Amino acid sequence: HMSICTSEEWQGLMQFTLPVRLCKEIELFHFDIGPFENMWPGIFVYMVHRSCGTSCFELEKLCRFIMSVKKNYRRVPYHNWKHAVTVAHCMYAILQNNHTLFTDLERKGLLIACLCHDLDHRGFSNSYLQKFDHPLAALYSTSTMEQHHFSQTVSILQLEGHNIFSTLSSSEYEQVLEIIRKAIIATDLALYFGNRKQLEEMYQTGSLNLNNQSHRDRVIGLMMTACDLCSVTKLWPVTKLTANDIYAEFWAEGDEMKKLGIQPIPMMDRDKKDEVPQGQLGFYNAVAIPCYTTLTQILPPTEPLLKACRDNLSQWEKVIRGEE
Ligand SMILES: Nc1ncnc2c1ncn2[C@@H]1O[C@H](COP(=O)(O)O)[C@@H](O)[C@H]1O
Ligand SMILES: [Mg+2]
Ligand SMILES: [Zn+2]
Repeated sequence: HMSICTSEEWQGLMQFTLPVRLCKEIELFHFDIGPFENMWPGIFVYMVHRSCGTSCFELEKLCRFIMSVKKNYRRVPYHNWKHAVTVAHCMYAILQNNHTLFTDLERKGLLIACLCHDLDHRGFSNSYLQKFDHPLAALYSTSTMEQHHFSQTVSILQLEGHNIFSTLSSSEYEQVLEIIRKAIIATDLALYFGNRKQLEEMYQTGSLNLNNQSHRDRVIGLMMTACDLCSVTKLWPVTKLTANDIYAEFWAEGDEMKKLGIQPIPMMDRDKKDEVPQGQLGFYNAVAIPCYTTLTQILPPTEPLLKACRDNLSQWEKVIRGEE
């Protein structure tokens, strides 16, 4: 059921060399992978090697894994291969700036979780799957697509020669799979609201303790949200272009809803594009800004993400004022 990369594909990745000039740029939060499509798999290999070490994973297995993951992302407008690498890069930047706060197991687990977090996404939301009783909603009662993304991740690891984690001891192996599962489930925005509120409180009252596993899990969860939404932390033109892709998917879902006789929310109605600017303002105020605000409080080095988010909020406000 899973697609598998070809030998030419993973061998080509093995020989890939990343232009010296990009090595420097990849360390920055605002880096946009957009103009280097042929290099995306190589960029991920580079980040893994820099954060986890060149011998962390058997190179051959890592290349097979990466190219098969790419092949299992669909050709949809937004939840695609580009998105996966973009989210993984934001995680890389967060980890590089807060390196020793995380174990080697967590770093390899999180970079992989980010690359795989939207595996096999079809362009339809949990809202849609549950409203229309898709088989996946029956199998996974909550965080439907996310539970599916994790299942897809495990399925790729099970492909012959694709298990990059097999060299871990049995206890570390079970630990990394759990790190990956929790990280992917955390990408369900529905869970973000409660997670952020809890973390904000733990931080404000001084009870937040990274030696407390449940606390670590929550911090990692907020990091996942931050990486998943990072298009809002890029330079304005990049942020705006990505929003076009996000809405292309929203509109397609809303079209299907109308076919089933249900009026979609304005955000998914292609006949209500005039409401987009206000919709974005709402998303930034209710989701993005608070996310990066709390993340910066817990991990000070991530402040550039919050500053960039605030800048884009201002841009959407300019659009609303007719200054576009
Ligand atoms: N700028 C945005 N405006 C509205 N919704 C967004 C925006 N960026 C991300 N999202 C939502 O956040 C979700 C993140 O979860 P996912 O990308 O599926 O892991 C996306 O599926 C979108 O539904
Ligand atoms: Mg997702
Ligand atoms: Zn995503």
